[PDB]
Amino acid sequence: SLGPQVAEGENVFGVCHIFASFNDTFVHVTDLSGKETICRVTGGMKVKADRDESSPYAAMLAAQDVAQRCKELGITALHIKLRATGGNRTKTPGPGAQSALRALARSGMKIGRIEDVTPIPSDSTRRKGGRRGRRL
Amino acid sequence: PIKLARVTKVIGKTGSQGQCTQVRVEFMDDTSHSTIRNVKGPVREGDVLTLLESEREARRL
Amino acid sequence: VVDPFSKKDWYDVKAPAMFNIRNIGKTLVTRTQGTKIASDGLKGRVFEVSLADLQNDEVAFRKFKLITEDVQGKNCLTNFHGMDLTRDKMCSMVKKWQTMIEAHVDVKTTDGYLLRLFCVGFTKKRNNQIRKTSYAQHQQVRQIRKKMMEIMTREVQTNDLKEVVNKLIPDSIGKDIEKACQSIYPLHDVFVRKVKMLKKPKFELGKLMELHG
Amino acid sequence: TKKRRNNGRAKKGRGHVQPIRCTNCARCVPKDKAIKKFVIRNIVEAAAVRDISEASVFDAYVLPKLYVKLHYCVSCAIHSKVVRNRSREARKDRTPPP
RNA sequence: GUCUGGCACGGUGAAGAGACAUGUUUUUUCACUGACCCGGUGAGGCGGGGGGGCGAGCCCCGAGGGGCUC
RNA sequence: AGACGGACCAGAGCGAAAGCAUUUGCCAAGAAUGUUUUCAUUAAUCAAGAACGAAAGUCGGAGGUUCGAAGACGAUCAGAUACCGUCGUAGUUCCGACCAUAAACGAUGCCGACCGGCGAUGCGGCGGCGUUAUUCCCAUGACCCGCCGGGCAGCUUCCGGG
Ligand SMILES: [Mg+2]
Ligand SMILES: [Mg+2]
Ligand SMILES: [Mg+2]
Ligand SMILES: [Mg+2]
Ligand SMILES: [Mg+2]
Ligand SMILES: [Mg+2]
Ligand SMILES: [Mg+2]
Ligand SMILES: [Mg+2]
Repeated sequence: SLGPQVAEGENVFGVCHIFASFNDTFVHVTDLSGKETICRVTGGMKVKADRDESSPYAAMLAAQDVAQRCKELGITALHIKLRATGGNRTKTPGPGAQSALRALARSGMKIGRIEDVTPIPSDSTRRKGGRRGRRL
Repeated sequence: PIKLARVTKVIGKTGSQGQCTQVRVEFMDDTSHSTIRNVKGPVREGDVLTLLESEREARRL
Repeated sequence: VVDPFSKKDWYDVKAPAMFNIRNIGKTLVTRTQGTKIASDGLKGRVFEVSLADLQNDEVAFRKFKLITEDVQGKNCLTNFHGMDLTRDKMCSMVKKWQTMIEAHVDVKTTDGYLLRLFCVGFTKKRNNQIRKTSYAQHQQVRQIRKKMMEIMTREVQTNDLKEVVNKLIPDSIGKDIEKACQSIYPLHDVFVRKVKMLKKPKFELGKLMELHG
Repeated sequence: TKKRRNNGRAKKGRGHVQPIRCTNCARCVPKDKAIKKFVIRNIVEAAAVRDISEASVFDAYVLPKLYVKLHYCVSCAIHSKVVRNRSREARKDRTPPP
């Protein structure tokens, strides 16, 4: 009896918590509180090599797996919360965010309230690299 | 999840040598839904494809 | 191996009576095994949720926090914990070739609730204006910060948190701060941002229920 | 040979200025050099828009944007093909394009 | 000499879980004090209570009372 | 727990220069403007001499998140005791004394006069139609339109030079 409030229209909310960046991509479904977790998934658990972890393909596969494990419990709707590395890094999303999100919708998960969440430090510590940066 | 699609218009060549080409397509089962894809070989407006990865949403190469 | 979810229980969360829609989404807890009781491990979660979905006649760019405090019969009755604004809006307001003003304060309401308030305002461009800039001088700004702190203290040292939230929802604090300062500079855009709650008294159950009844 | 009159940096009457750090390069440059740029992009990028708005829960859901300030080096910029070199007389235009 | 396990000095109560086999003791945790130990003092005003009242704020309130916090 | 003070931040302001950015309070200085106040040539530039002087660095205490010369490893390479990645000492932080250098650049000594225009910006003073202001009409900015001073800069030219 997983959410036994049976009305066939009482949508059950969760949140997704996408953390996208370079070299990785995470999809971490939780409840309204973020304290209880449901099938955290990545991009590295699907592909073989290490230089194709952060591809939209591995992102798409992850959401399809998550959506499967999520519809097996009565969770129907979601709220989306997006994140970049932040701190003193790029603080722009990576190339796995677009692909993952779209694959949830077209799989069917009745989403609302997509928003961003990212640190944005006011004037925090000194960044790595050393005054001339990486001189490739 | 094998699919079909007809072609609407050709955009431009691409690739390191001008062998692939950009196109726009509708899926022959719903008319509103649409994507753009890379193909190889002589392709004209008025054609039909056998798509396997139903969604890629490719860009400039 | 056994799936670790079969031994769990879906409960419900419940909001106070100041809000029209009192019924929100659900949560889940684990059952009771010796120590580590459900209600104890359930006490203290914080359900960030918007304000449109509580009222459906109100703005969307606000958030309330709504900690839980007590439980009775698979329904978690909450209390106020905090307020917060939304970032898309905040970054939208911050524009260029104008001036930004900020202020804050600490005050203790009638009860023992101590809380720290924050405010913000932006200067305006008159509709016939050409000079592109619309900056201010430092002096008259000091007046405005001073004027903010007066208004908040006046409003908050009089009431205990049922009145105060009913001001916050249609934020009249800032609509009045707008009205005051328009004889110095206009300040078209004004808000109360953040209402973190620094200290709280003990748990008086009778107070909670009659608020939540 | 002064290639420029500004000397490349809009100081004109200070003495000293604070630095910043390139968002890619990671190097330490002043705030009057160090090309600026401002992003007001959406989040879904013109492709999945129809899919979301049909699979929503709300009614048409205005769908927020994303805001960023960007700093670039001079070196990292030209390699990114933001700006380009110019000829002698056209260096003296302080206008951006449409 | 020193580390460590066990029996005795070793008492009161409450929760959780066991091996046998269909209760036994066991145990981990919380609390108590009366054995035991420690410090201070010329063993000098401890706890409840209302005879307290100089006052305050919370209730009923004959505005005069007593109830609560001090 | 210790550092840092984002976006607002501008060919905008201040300071002898080095250099200066969260709130508030205190302490003592200063430019410009305004002036039918005052003293009456008291001044400009300056060998010797004297104050201040980024970063690194040295000395004695307190502290030690982040970054990271040295230093050790893993890769690329014909070789790399470098460019890359992971760790990581001195130092980076505050209090008190030393040193006195830089593309310390406007690569342009200070004082004073004269010599062409135009539209702006920042401070102060003088005025004028009008709009708002605020709470019933005034003195506050805000613009609207001009002027005057002394400032940071800018566009244009057969002034004239080179
Ligand atoms: Mg300098
Ligand atoms: Mg000399
Ligand atoms: Mg130094
Ligand atoms: Mg030093
Ligand atoms: Mg030392
Ligand atoms: Mg390191
Ligand atoms: Mg020298
Ligand atoms: Mg020189």
